[PDB]
Amino acid sequence: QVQLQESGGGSVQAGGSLRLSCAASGYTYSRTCMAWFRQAPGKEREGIATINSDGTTTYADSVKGRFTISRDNAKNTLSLQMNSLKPEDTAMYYCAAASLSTRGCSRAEWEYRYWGQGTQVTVSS
Amino acid sequence: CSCDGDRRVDCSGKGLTAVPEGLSAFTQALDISMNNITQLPEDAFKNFPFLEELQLAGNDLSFIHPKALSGLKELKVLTLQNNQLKTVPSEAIRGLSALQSLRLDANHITSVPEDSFEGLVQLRHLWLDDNSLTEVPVHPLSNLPTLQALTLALNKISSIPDFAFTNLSSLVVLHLHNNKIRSLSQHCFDGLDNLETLDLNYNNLGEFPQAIKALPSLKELGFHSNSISVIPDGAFDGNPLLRTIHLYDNPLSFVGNSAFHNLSDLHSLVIRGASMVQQFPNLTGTVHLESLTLTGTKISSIPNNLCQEQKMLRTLDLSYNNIRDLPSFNGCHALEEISLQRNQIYQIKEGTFQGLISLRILDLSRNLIHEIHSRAFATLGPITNLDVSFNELTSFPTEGLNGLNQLKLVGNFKLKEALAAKDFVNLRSLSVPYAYQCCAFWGIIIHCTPSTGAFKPCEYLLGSWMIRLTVWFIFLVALFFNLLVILTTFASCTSLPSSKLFIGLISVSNLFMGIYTGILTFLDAVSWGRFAEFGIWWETGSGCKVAGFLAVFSSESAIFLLMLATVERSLSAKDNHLKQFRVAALLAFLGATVAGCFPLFHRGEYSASPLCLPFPTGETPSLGFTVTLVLLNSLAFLLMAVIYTKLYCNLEENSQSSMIKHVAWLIFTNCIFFCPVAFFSFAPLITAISISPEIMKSVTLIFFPLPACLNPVLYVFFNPKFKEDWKLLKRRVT
Amino acid sequence: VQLVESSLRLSCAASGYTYSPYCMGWFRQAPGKAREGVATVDLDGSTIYADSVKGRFTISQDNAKNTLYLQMNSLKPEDTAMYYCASRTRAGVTCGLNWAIFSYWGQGTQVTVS
Repeated sequence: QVQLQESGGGSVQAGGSLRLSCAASGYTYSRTCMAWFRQAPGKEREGIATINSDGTTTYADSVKGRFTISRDNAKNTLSLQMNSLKPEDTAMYYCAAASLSTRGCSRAEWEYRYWGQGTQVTVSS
Repeated sequence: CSCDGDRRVDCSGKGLTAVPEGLSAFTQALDISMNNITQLPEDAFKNFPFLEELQLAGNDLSFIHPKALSGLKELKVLTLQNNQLKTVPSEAIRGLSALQSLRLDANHITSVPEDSFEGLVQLRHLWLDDNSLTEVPVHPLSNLPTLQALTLALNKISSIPDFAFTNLSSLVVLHLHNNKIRSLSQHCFDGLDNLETLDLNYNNLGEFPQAIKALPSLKELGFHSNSISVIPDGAFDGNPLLRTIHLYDNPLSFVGNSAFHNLSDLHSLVIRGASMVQQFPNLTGTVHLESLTLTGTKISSIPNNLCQEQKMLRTLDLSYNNIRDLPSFNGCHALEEISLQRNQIYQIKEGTFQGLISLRILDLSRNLIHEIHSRAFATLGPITNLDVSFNELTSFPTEGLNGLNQLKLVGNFKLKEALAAKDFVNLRSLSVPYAYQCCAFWGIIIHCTPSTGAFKPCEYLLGSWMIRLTVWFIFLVALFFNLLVILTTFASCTSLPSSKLFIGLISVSNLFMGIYTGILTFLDAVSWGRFAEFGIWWETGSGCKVAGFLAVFSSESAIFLLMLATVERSLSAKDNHLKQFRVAALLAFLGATVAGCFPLFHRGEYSASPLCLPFPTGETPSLGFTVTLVLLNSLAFLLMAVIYTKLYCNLEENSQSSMIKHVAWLIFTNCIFFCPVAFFSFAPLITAISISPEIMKSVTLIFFPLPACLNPVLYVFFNPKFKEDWKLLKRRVT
Repeated sequence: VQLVESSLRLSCAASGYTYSPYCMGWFRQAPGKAREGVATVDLDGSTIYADSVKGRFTISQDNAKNTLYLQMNSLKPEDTAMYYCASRTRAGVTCGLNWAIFSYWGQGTQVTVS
């Protein structure tokens, strides 16, 4: 059981860079899939970046090469770096954890058990 | 050491070799991690009576005095992660009746004393992974009644004894991945209630564990990389509320009809490689499934109630199995991806895809789809990707596919009619069976897999006006002069010398080549500016075959006749063989005929280009037929050249001199005009040289019939024998 | 309890315990390394040594003497280190050569080679 508390992110103009952090507080198992999910206004949650225990990373096609996920299990944190934020990128962002499977972590929200509260990212054009 | 106002002292990385001194009397946290501490002396923490978070990870700690941690009755977290600690300290941690999280993972733990984990009752999280533990501790774990999370993950565990976790009543998460677990007794998980996550990911399990039936509430089951092959019926009877089953990448053969049945909360069901399963799974009661993937197996039918249930289904991938009939997919409004590859589906009915809103990707490749209804895709609105490659099609609908962004039709060689670009206004990737169908879309930029290039033109067959007129002139002069020579030579109806007969036969072969180029130029004229529709019909029909046979036969017959003429000239120089030479000429004609007919026996020789010329070939094929013909012609030219130089050597008669000079001029011209074509045919075999296809086609078209159109001009203008024959013909007609 | 350490023979004297505890042993600590059990003796009298360290020396314990005698003959230059003396009174654990099970320790003594 992980609390999975995320912080960072806010109103940033287009073309900027934004960094989100997510610190787990409970069990904090350093050998599971971790992912970032975007909740658009009126749409459903979609995965955008997943990382294995080893460090292998997968991205969604809409943000591939533009975002960067990184897990620092020494400090028990997950991080997402965004560059050149388009106005389409305004959403809610959640960090999610799951059980161990070294396979490329599925981007489906039902693969993840522990969810954060989310944090608002508004990209005004 | 750096301090902090919130009573959280951080001494990590300071290089200390002992507990820091001079610190405040009361602290709540301590972060002495990277400072190399070999051992903890007795009462090293007596100065801190209110510490509640001790982090001794990182440093190579090897010894902890039994009284070192004494007096720490308020400790909550103790992290001994990356230390030496060959054994679990049973005496040092004893008496700490307040801590809730214990980390002992990265140590080289090999034994656990039976008295360990004694006297502490508030423990909730326990790390023992990345150690070398041969057996699961039983008594020390039984000493913990309030443990809520345990990880015996990366040890050297081999088997799980029965009743190993009896006293861990309030345990929720159990990780046992990445060890050598081979056997689980049927009572190993007895008494392990409210266990929501079990992680046997990368162990060596051959038989499916029945002990999971002892877990009433269980969400995640993770037997991922094992040797499990058969999943029995009712394998998940004891776990009615599981959501995740991970079984990917293990050798499966049989799954059981009702293995995944009455699992209401199950979300995904992915089975791959289970080739021994016959019937479709009994999924009644499993209605929250969102994506089902099935193996390559012997499943031939789909239940008609597939969409009546599974209202939330989002993706189905039946794929490699052998499905024959598709039920009506009405309903399944959330379905987005349908994958049916390498099935055996013989037609697409009108109502098969009725409805199916939000259906984006449709794959139907590698099936035997001979018929598609006209309005099969009419209802599909947001469809984006369509893959019907290698489906043995004959006609393709247009309605309802306006929104496609990718269309695949590679293997439908029987599909020959052009596809209008007015219907597909949003294509970005297209793959059509024939290169002539793609240029109607030109290249929003449309990328077509079969490149149109210059060897598959769809505007003009011959190309530029200069090439068109040169070909026209060559055809006219060849036909007329060859016909004139044939008449003026064979109209004597008298004794025919071998040289004159051979000249007549070469004229006949050149007339045949002229007929070939006339066929080509008539096709170009009647298909001026609109060759896109003509190309497929021409290449697939018998017209291309007969044109290619005519060209190859004429060229080979001319070469062989020229060789026999050289041999006859050499024999005449040496010194009566009319019948012998006639038989040899017939042999040459039949050899040319069989050489021309061999491409018809072989597969798709003449379909390479609308010119129907096999030996002008692409980079990839490099055909045995063309290479053997090129080598045969080359060695033939070398033989006739060397024998004629021998003729000069033995020769330092006026009619004989004229005949040998005319034959030598024919030899020289034919060698010159065959050299570039042979060079371009041999060019694809070497990757160093790259030549533009337009220039290749133009040179081939200009030089291939050039000897045929040139030889009669030489014979008419520079041989007095022709003048004598013309006088004889005039006397005969008058 | 109190334990004081005093061919070379060294004797650990411990008068703290009322009766002789079981699984009482000796340990050698390399400089800045872990300590390994050279010898240990149970209440019954069974003795356990290390297979590579097993040699000329043996442990001897007498209840009347209350002194653990460890005599080494033909000592080796690679054997010299600090020697401790550990005991364990409480019951409920198997005998062994690991430091975790032991509950009390002495001061230790250096040794010299010839």
